[PDB]
Amino acid sequence: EGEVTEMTPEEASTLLIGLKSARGQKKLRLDPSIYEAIQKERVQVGDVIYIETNT
Amino acid sequence: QSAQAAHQALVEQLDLHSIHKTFRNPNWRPNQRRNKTIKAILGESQTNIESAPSLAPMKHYCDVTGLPAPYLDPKTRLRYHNKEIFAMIRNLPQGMGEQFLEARGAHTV
Amino acid sequence: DEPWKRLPPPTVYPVKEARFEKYIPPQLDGRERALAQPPGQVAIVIDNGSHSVRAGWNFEDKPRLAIPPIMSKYRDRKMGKTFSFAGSDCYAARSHIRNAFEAGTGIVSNWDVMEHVLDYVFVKLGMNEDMPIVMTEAVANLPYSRKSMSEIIFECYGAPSLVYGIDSLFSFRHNQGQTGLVVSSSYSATHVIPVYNRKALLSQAIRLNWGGWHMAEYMLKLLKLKYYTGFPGKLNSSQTEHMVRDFCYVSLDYDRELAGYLDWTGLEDRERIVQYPYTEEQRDWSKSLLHAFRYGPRPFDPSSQAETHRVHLNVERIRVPEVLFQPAAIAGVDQAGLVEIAGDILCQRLPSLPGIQDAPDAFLRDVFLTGGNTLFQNFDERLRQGLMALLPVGAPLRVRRAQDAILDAWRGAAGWACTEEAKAAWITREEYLEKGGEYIKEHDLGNA
Ligand SMILES: Nc1ncnc2c1ncn2[C@@H]1O[C@H](COP(=O)(O)OP(=O)(O)OP(=O)(O)O)[C@@H](O)[C@H]1O
Ligand SMILES: [Mg+2]
Repeated sequence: EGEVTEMTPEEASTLLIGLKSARGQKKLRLDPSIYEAIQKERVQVGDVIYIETNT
Repeated sequence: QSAQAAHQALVEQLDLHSIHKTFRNPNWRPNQRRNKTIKAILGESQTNIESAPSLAPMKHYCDVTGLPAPYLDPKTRLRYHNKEIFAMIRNLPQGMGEQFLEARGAHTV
Repeated sequence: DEPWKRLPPPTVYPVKEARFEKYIPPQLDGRERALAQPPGQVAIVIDNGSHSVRAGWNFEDKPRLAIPPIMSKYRDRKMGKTFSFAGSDCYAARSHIRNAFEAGTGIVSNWDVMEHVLDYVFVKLGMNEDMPIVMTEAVANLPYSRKSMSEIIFECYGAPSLVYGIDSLFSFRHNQGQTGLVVSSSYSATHVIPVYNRKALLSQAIRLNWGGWHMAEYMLKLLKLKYYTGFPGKLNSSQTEHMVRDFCYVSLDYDRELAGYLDWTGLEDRERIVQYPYTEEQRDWSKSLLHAFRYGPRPFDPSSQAETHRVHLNVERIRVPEVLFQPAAIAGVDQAGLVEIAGDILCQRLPSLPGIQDAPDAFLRDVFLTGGNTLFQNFDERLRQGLMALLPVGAPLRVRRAQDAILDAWRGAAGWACTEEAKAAWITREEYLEKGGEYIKEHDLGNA
């Protein structure tokens, strides 16, 4: 759960999403299908999002 | 008056001018125009070029009291916290509105 | 009810000003032992600070002199003679003061004032016909200013050799600096300089145009606005400088601490009251936010001379330091804030450099705070929290104070002064005559 710092495509489609909280940043390689889930939510840089990376 | 005489004694004890600086080269004399300004020195160069504006959006603070300001006055262009300060802002003397913009570096010139 | 009746009498602090206090005779004891010290191991160390010129002997742990870079000179109409002063002897009683530096700028500009300051320095050091000189320098000092300072040192004072170094970087080496991010807030400016293998990456340094001088100026404007209807005391920049020193502190949560700062409950503790010297011979003020802002929880009457001659600082306790972090929002300086400057270096610039190895991690393990204008409370803690959010989670961020924020740059220069590293960087008078004063030896602590 964090503020979106980056949403960069890295595949022909796999993203890197950067997430930020008050305590640090992390980057996640996204499966093409959870990326579409994030894209159906209207997520953009600067949004705060919650992700269940297992489910 | 002894206090004035003591004051004379202090300035006479403090004065540099009554002291000969034997280490100073008596022959050397400066160029009188050497006291150029920084703007002039840069102009004569035409690295002391070293920062840039932020891209993060800017928080809004009350021009009067510095508290967070929800509101921007259309008329006087001051940011203000509440109806109390809007009332005061609209009753400022002549030129005081520009005096508040000067602290923000936003005055009309 | 009348809740203010429950409050104690307010504690109030006198104004303070830059003042003359004590004479300083020429310290000829220093000259004698300087002649006794071993060959090639004496130098004069001048920290050329826009707030305070600090000078002394390299073999000593403290400067013997600390002097504002100001002169006063006038013809006394009654004594019929010229008087000249440099430093606190200017009482900073005609106060015809001029300053060597351009306003709010780390660069020397009044070279006649500069020569008067140096004359004072050498007289008080006991120079009486010399030692080589170590001079601190602004981080990207202008070539013309280097030229002018060299000419004075070599042609007026004849000194055998001169070297220029940067006060931020001397302070770092005095504190075992090896690689790190040097964060300096001075009188004139705020700098972030990356340092690698004890050598500064000045090509990657950044200057924020805000410093301890700007804080005094800004505090003055805010007070002249707060009491725009009229304050009887003579408000000046020197008083607000001591107010910024004594009362301001950095907020750890600005826009939440700010939003409640003028709430009546506990404003008695949040306000601080400065007394100027004085002579003596259903809807009301208790609901007015402007009364709380200007006069605090107490009632006010303009009949009381004492109560008319006092300023209440309130929001300016935190609003003034926060200009370092939010320059555009608070004072309109179109420059990135301190955390965003340091973050952009660690995040973007250093990892882009070739051959840099483990950037940022190497630098990030020693963010270092230098210069007097860092001495605010919570300054380190605020900088840590700000950087922590910009860095990958678990990064080994440390923010560290210099052991002294003001003398330590001179102590570093003094220890470095006569080392073989320094003596390789010294320029001799004949090298000056060959190359001119614009030439400088490239070295880890100095400008390109
Ligand atoms: N305890 C303190 N808390 C906060 N600020 C302080 C404190 N002591 C001194 N200062 C401020 O720090 C500044 C002095 O900084 P310093 O002497 O390091 O600068 P300098 O070397 O003269 O600067 P520069 O490199 O710009 O010429 C002044 O603005 C002074 O008011
Ligand atoms: Mg300095």
